[PDB]
Amino acid sequence: AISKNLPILKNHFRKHWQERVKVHFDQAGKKVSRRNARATRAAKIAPRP
Amino acid sequence: GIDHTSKQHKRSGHRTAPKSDNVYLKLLVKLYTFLARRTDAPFNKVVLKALFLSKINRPPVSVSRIARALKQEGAANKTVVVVGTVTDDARIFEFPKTTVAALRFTAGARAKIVKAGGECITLDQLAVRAPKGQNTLILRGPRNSREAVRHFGMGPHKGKAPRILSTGRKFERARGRRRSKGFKV
Amino acid sequence: SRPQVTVHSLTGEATANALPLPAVFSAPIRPDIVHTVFTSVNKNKRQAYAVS
Amino acid sequence: PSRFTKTRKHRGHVSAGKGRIGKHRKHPGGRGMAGGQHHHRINMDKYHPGYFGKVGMRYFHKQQAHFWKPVLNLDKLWTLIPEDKRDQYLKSASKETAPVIDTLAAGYGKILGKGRIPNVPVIVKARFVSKLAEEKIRAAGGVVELIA
Amino acid sequence: QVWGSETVASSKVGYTLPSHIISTSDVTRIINSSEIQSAIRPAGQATQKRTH
Amino acid sequence: AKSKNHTAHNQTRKAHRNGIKKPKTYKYPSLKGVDPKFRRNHKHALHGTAKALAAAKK
RNA sequence: CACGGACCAAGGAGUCUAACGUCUAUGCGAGUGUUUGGGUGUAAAACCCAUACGCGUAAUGAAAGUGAACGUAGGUUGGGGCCUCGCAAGAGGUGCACAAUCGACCGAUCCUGAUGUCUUCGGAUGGAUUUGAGUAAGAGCAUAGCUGUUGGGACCCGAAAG
RNA sequence: AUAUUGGCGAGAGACCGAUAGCGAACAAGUACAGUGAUGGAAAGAUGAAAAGAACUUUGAAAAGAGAGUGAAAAAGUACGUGAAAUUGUUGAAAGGGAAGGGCAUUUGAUCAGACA
Repeated sequence: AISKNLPILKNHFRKHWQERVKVHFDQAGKKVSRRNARATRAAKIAPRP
Repeated sequence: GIDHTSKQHKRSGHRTAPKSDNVYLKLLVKLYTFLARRTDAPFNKVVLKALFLSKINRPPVSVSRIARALKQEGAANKTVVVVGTVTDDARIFEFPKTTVAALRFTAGARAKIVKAGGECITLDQLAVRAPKGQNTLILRGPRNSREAVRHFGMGPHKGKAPRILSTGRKFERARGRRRSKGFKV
Repeated sequence: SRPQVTVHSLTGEATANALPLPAVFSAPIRPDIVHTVFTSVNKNKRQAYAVS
Repeated sequence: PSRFTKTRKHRGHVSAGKGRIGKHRKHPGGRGMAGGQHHHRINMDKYHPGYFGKVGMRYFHKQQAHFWKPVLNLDKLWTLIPEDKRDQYLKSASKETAPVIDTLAAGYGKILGKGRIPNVPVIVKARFVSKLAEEKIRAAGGVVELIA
Repeated sequence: QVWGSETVASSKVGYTLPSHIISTSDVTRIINSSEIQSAIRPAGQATQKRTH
Repeated sequence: AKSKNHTAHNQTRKAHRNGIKKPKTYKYPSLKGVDPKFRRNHKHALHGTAKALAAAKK
């Protein structure tokens, strides 16, 4: 299926690629988990910074 | 029935009005549809159809090209007009005084023009200063310097630079691009 | 000079306090831009949905 | 937005824009680039000249670090000066005081000669230069220090 | 201070408020003036008599 | 299952739809194919006559 | 006197995405892209931001490598527009974009081969019916939309098989 | 720091709304089929509240017919609304080997608007 004038495109989907899709919906939900654990550890560790 | 030498109901293929929804844009299209009609001078009729131009058909006119047109004999006192955006060119280390009237200036070309004792204008003030167009220069920016036009008309022996993702060795330099592998073009 | 907006107290009762316009209020008003930016920004709080 | 698509204008027409004779079927011309020598040849020639074959030497374990050499024409080379200080150097341009432009600080690997810096003497530090690049610098009254 | 002005700048890094692509927003105010109504030709009747 | 192989019917009629456009020929045609010996001299003929006025025009 | 359809209701077919071409709108513009992350918050939003990094601004050879002004960034034909004269008609001056065309500049290939030298290195100069997806006062980057393509179950349904 | 279609406990959505959403909103891996591995459905809704029809009569009874309950049985455990195919009754019109359609007007039935 080659037609018209188009750049050749190598797109590697010939495996089963939908099993392995990782979408990040937690980008903002892991940011607060990460700011917690830093404030957890800020207190735990005493004035050690 | 009628025997037509032409195709019927066939539009002219022009911009009767911009495709933009911009409000302040349409206030100039409103201002120059008035002057183009009643002022009898072709300048207004030229600036009107230049407000309808799409983006790709509006390349920016650098502040260096403005200095050439002033070196152009007799034009050092003219008020250059650019329907489009003026952009900065620092490769010129001197700039004249004069005046410029354009839709949009970049923040760099605003300083440079103001820096020399010159002045930046809008199109509306030009209509008030010179409705007929007295003592003006229109200037267009280069249209065919685009990256896509470099690819227009690809085909054998036309030297048009194929559309391609990656540039380097091993990408479409081999069979048909040189005599040693196969043929050339 | 700016228009000098006037200051009002909490009982009503405006006052000798009158302030300049911040000049954010002079900016162009672009309902097509606001419409394109809104339509996109309003999509940023959403959850996925998919059938099993 | 699917309210704007053209298959929401094709509701009611039988063949949905794909034609009634050739229909629309799965893969008429094979998957992907298949047949590129054979039935798509006329396409590969004209719009992909040079596709097939091998040009020159392989390079094992290539690293783009070795090859990092950004280029800065004499067109600019005055941009690297602070625009507040810059017009101090243009006017009152003499030796015994000359701007030291470190082009590696700004991420440039070579100073090319594309054209016409002004007449102000300038000290230009660079890793690499070109034969025309210095001639214009050195004739402007400046020099090129090499660095590593 | 947040959006800046001509005197005070930004507090938002690399930002300045937009510029007008037209000075005055009242179009009929320009269309009168002096210099325009001086260069303008005398108007028609705003609706044309049907002839024939 | 033989086919209908060749016909010229309709081809002249398709030809005149956009209808046999012309050379669009230009002043100053391309010197491709011109005598290299004439063409070399012609370089310097024009090269000299441009500077010919550079002595007069100044 | 080809195929499907007794009838009725309800379901029922060009979608999403990754990577791109043209086109259009928008912000800035020799740049552009805040969202991998950090600050913050009325808490998956909104708001603010350091470092890099990606494309772009330089091309060309397999490569080692080298790298863009003889000149108002050139000349000639034509060009919207503007300026001068004239009652006007028209002629003259200037001419952006753009089309043609001949030059100058950088790289590659073949030819020449200077003042010079660790005596075989260096490569000045000068060429050429040669070649490039080049220069010649930057235009691209980001998002959005239509249409088109490639891979994916891929507009829907359907094999004999393995 | 990273991974997670299981487990436990939580909060949410421009998601589906009973032929949809999980196969399963219900005593759903249930009833059922098979020698077995395995296969695998259908099925939501009276009302605010059972107040779910005492009592009378015909009938062997089911029910009918009255009364009765209720805001309403044009809500009677076949139960919210109750479409279409399809059917029974009444009324109207039509009919010489189909029926049905378009243009035109007569006849019959109906309809406003308008005027005044």
